[PDB]
Amino acid sequence: SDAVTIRTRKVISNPLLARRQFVIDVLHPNRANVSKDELREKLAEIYKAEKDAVSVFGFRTQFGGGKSTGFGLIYQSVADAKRFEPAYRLVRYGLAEKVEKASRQQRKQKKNRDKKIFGTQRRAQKRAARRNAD
Amino acid sequence: GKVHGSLARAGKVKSQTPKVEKQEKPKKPQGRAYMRLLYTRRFVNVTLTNGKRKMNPSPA
Amino acid sequence: PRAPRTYSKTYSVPKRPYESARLDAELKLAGEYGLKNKREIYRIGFQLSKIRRAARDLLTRDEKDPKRLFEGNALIRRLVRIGVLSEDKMKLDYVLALKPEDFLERRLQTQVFKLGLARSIHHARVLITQRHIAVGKQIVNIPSFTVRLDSQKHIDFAHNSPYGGGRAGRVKRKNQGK
Amino acid sequence: GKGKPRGLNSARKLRVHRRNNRWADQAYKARLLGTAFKSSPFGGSSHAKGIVLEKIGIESKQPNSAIRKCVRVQLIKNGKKVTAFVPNDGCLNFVDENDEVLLAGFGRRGKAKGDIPGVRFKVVKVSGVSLLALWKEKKEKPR
Amino acid sequence: ARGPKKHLKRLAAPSHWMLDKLSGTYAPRPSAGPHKLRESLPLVVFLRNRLKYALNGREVKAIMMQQHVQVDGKVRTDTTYPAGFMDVITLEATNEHFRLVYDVKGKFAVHRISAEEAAYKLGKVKKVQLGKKGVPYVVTHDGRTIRYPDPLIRANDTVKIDLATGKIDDFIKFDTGRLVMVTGGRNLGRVGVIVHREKHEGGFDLVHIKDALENTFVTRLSNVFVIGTEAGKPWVSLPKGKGIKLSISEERDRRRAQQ
RNA sequence: AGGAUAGUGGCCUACCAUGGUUUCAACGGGUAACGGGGAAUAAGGGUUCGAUUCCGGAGAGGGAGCCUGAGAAACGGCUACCACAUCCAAGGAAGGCAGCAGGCGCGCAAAUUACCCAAUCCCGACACGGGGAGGUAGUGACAAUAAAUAACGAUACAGGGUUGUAAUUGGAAUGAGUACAAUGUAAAUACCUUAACGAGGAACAAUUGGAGGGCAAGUCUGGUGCCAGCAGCCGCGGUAAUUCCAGCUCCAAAAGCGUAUAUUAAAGUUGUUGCAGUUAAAAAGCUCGUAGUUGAACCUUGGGCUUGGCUGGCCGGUCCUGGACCCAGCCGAGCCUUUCCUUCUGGCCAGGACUUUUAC
Ligand SMILES: [Mg+2]
Ligand SMILES: [Mg+2]
Ligand SMILES: [Mg+2]
Ligand SMILES: [Mg+2]
Ligand SMILES: [Mg+2]
Ligand SMILES: [Mg+2]
Ligand SMILES: [Mg+2]
Ligand SMILES: [Mg+2]
Ligand SMILES: [Mg+2]
Ligand SMILES: [Mg+2]
Ligand SMILES: [Mg+2]
Ligand SMILES: [Mg+2]
Ligand SMILES: [Mg+2]
Ligand SMILES: [Mg+2]
Ligand SMILES: [Mg+2]
Ligand SMILES: [Mg+2]
Ligand SMILES: [Mg+2]
Ligand SMILES: [Mg+2]
Ligand SMILES: [Mg+2]
Ligand SMILES: [Mg+2]
Ligand SMILES: [Mg+2]
Ligand SMILES: [Mg+2]
Ligand SMILES: [Mg+2]
Ligand SMILES: [Mg+2]
Ligand SMILES: [Mg+2]
Ligand SMILES: [Mg+2]
Ligand SMILES: [Mg+2]
Ligand SMILES: [Mg+2]
Ligand SMILES: [Mg+2]
Ligand SMILES: [Mg+2]
Ligand SMILES: [Mg+2]
Ligand SMILES: [Mg+2]
Ligand SMILES: [Mg+2]
Ligand SMILES: [Mg+2]
Ligand SMILES: [Mg+2]
Ligand SMILES: [Mg+2]
Ligand SMILES: [Mg+2]
Ligand SMILES: [Mg+2]
Ligand SMILES: [Mg+2]
Ligand SMILES: [Mg+2]
Ligand SMILES: [Mg+2]
Ligand SMILES: [Mg+2]
Ligand SMILES: [Mg+2]
Ligand SMILES: [Mg+2]
Ligand SMILES: [Mg+2]
Ligand SMILES: [Mg+2]
Ligand SMILES: [Mg+2]
Ligand SMILES: [Mg+2]
Ligand SMILES: [Mg+2]
Repeated sequence: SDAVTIRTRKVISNPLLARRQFVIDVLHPNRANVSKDELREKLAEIYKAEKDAVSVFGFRTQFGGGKSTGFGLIYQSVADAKRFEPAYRLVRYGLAEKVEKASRQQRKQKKNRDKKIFGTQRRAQKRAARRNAD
Repeated sequence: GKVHGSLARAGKVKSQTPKVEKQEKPKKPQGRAYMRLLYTRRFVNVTLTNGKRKMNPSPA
Repeated sequence: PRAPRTYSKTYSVPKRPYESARLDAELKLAGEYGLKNKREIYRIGFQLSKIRRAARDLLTRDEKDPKRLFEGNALIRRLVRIGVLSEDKMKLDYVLALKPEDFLERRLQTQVFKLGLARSIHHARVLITQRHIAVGKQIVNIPSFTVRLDSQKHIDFAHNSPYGGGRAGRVKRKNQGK
Repeated sequence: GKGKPRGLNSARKLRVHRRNNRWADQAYKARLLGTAFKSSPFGGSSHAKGIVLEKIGIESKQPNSAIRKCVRVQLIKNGKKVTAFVPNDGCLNFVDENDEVLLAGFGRRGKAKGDIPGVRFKVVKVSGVSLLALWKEKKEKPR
Repeated sequence: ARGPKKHLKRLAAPSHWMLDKLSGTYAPRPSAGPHKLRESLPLVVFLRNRLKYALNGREVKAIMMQQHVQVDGKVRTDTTYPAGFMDVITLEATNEHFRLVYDVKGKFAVHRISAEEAAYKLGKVKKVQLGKKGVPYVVTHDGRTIRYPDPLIRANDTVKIDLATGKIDDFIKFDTGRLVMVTGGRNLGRVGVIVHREKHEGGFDLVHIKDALENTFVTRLSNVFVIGTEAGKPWVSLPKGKGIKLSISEERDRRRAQQ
């Protein structure tokens, strides 16, 4: 009915990245699926780890529902997790803030605009201003 | 060839054909259902006239 | 760029479009197995036509030839496995004697009606397409799904289907709730 | 001894003799001479656009008697002038002078069909709209 | 072509890496190094495709930049470093030592070895000649240059490298009956003893090899790597299968019983 | 002999010979010619294609010449000319999408001036930056896979041994679509999952070509009347047109179906396999004759002895399976027959000396 069931297979202990990594099978009959946040809480209970050291991603539900397969990571510490994680997953879990930058067009146009200046911007803009006598 | 001729008669027959509308008849089944309809019509209730089989018998 | 992805055709059309001594045979065969169109019949003939081509080549080699023994037995084992070939006909000469009705027998649509789960063969196809039938613990909605011998015994209604212990469907919920 | 050489070392004679004699296949000459490329009005293409020059009408061959209603078209790609049949009952009225028509062959692969003399093309589209669509009132001529 | 190539298309990579077609447009181009491009295994393939320790190319670079990976007793941080035959890979964090030996199927096996065996290596002698100031030296298959070798050592012999000092412990003379693994051709990975060396002045010498099952195959002298002083006495531990090639019918039968 | 080159070399110079290729097709011309891996069709043999996901090559509007560097005769480097072409205050200055997207032109003919380095990899002083390479989405009926457009009952008739339909009557089932949401992702979209919504004319309505023959399916009704038109070919229209224009009905394939062109099989109509040449097309008027092609027979056969392996069985020794003995059959050896089989040292393996040339 609910009965979220978790099975782990292909478990690999990875002290190179200070983590344990495995495949996650979720059996959730009479339930659309299980959210990553809910999967992360349950994993903390099963393996007695901090919730902030657990990462899941790449989930897909099988045909007919009731079962999903994914990938999971458990780090030896939250500090180790923060060191060996992609930025987008930490933003997913709330452990980091999404970096704000302009679009690729703006960065590229700005990069090519600065390319027409040799030396400091202060020299370039004061001297360019000098030319415009107005 | 010696080629010419009046062009005034283009579309003569089609223009003067009296327009007759199609009666708003029931739709035919599509896909698997239509093959089912034909199979019975040709192998279950055969309408043969002593070996004499017509798909489109004119009302004769 | 990226590597190309392989694809191939799964059927072949007749050389002569109009021939009653085949059009009637095809339709009689489509009506028996509740097929949607003639292409599902062309597909069976195509895969049987290249199995025959494969069988002829192995049969021209001498007996005890390494290729004939390995690939001939392997192809036979798969055919016995899907229930098309009987256990007493593993000789590669009865393979040449196979006919298209042997393959349509092993379709999911054919087996569901013949297992008594449906009133007619056309009821079998619509049951499959409407996500009611599961083989093992996996819902299969492909009518042409070829049933293996070990999967034969595990054909039943889906666990969440109205006919197999699941909840009531959309229409019934609309009437009894008023 | 069957006339052609049979010796095991006479492959050059066999290869050259066949090479000389395939020129007798008229289909083969047109492929290598590039006659479609050089002589065909379409230049080897399946279709070609042009401008309608005049509405004229062609007398059918014996024993038939009728007026096949065609147009004179000047092709855009090479400036050649050809005669193109306008199929169906009354489609000549869809084609006007100085209209843009898309052409295709008659299907006999460079020869005239039926009683129409010297005409090897048919009108497919006019003003970018299919003549069949105009005939069956699926679409209207853009004007 | 105006200069050296720096890319490797995915389809043009060596087949023994067993890379999939649709994972991307490019493949890892191995760096210049001790082993030839076609006969190497980049470190990125080993940690992600073989051990499946890393999930992607970003992760293999994070592993190696923390100084974990050692090849032949030195830490290497080059992700496309061309590790090759007889190379030792050490991961002291996982406490694992590997040696790159071909299995009989033609691929680089994941062959774990003990720390005791990981303390040395074998190298096939390509040439013996005199260096500057008249100092003789030996070039092994991995580009090592070892000076002052035993004067009995000649080409096609195999030397035992201390792998910590770079010296020669002892050697095996090339002769009939020596244990051999094949490092090229379609018989790559097979293990046997030399049966007959067929000489061809100005051409390629051919070596006749007897399988442990008395199956005979021929391969070029450039594909012969001496690994033992006699039959059944290899100087390093062999991978699973012991380099004996089975026919497909035997393999099908062998797979059938192991199940 | 020199010079030059990173180096060989007429690569170039000086001097000197008169050589070099070619009917076994040189040289020249054509190519709607970049080569290959490969593609279409295919009984076999073949025929046709390959600009294009990989490798090699060539070019960056056309030439030519260079700087830097390990590497370029580089072109998102430079110099000059030619052709285009931009700004100008008329003094001058600056260009190169056969990169991505986009525009014009050309045409029968081909998509967004979008997002991102998360994946794949590459570059750098680099664990950090960059990457229209690459990945994501958009357009997309190029092709390819699977696969809906309905299923089951009751009446009423007909009917055949127990149920197949022809009509008017029910309640079930489901996704196309919609959508909370979760998943997916760099972020999204979509897929996959999934609450609620979402099917009786279930208007949630399949089309495209045909119905004389080839070729499956009308001598039905109306219209026209050698006109209009159809018709790949043979043929169809002058008053009941089986072929036109329509309506009805039917046939074929179906999310596909038709047309044009090219190409393959059919084509044993290119024929080596495998054509034909008296009269249908086709033996030079007749001899000689070089090249080419093609060329009678003949030189160790038979016999004897020993042995290795595997098929049928008799043995059966049966857990479909395994032994000496025995028979036939099949494959290889090793000697002897006047005996080819190179010849020598350490003593069949390793170290010297010889060998008619091929084709197969
Ligand atoms: Mg600057
Ligand atoms: Mg019929
Ligand atoms: Mg042709
Ligand atoms: Mg040409
Ligand atoms: Mg005629
Ligand atoms: Mg047009
Ligand atoms: Mg090394
Ligand atoms: Mg010289
Ligand atoms: Mg030189
Ligand atoms: Mg010269
Ligand atoms: Mg040219
Ligand atoms: Mg060209
Ligand atoms: Mg190509
Ligand atoms: Mg080509
Ligand atoms: Mg090419
Ligand atoms: Mg071109
Ligand atoms: Mg290329
Ligand atoms: Mg270039
Ligand atoms: Mg250009
Ligand atoms: Mg240039
Ligand atoms: Mg450019
Ligand atoms: Mg460039
Ligand atoms: Mg420059
Ligand atoms: Mg562009
Ligand atoms: Mg197009
Ligand atoms: Mg556009
Ligand atoms: Mg990236
Ligand atoms: Mg791309
Ligand atoms: Mg995608
Ligand atoms: Mg299509
Ligand atoms: Mg529909
Ligand atoms: Mg929707
Ligand atoms: Mg939606
Ligand atoms: Mg949900
Ligand atoms: Mg129709
Ligand atoms: Mg007929
Ligand atoms: Mg009438
Ligand atoms: Mg009338
Ligand atoms: Mg009439
Ligand atoms: Mg009739
Ligand atoms: Mg007809
Ligand atoms: Mg009609
Ligand atoms: Mg059909
Ligand atoms: Mg053929
Ligand atoms: Mg004949
Ligand atoms: Mg003939
Ligand atoms: Mg005559
Ligand atoms: Mg002669
Ligand atoms: Mg002779």
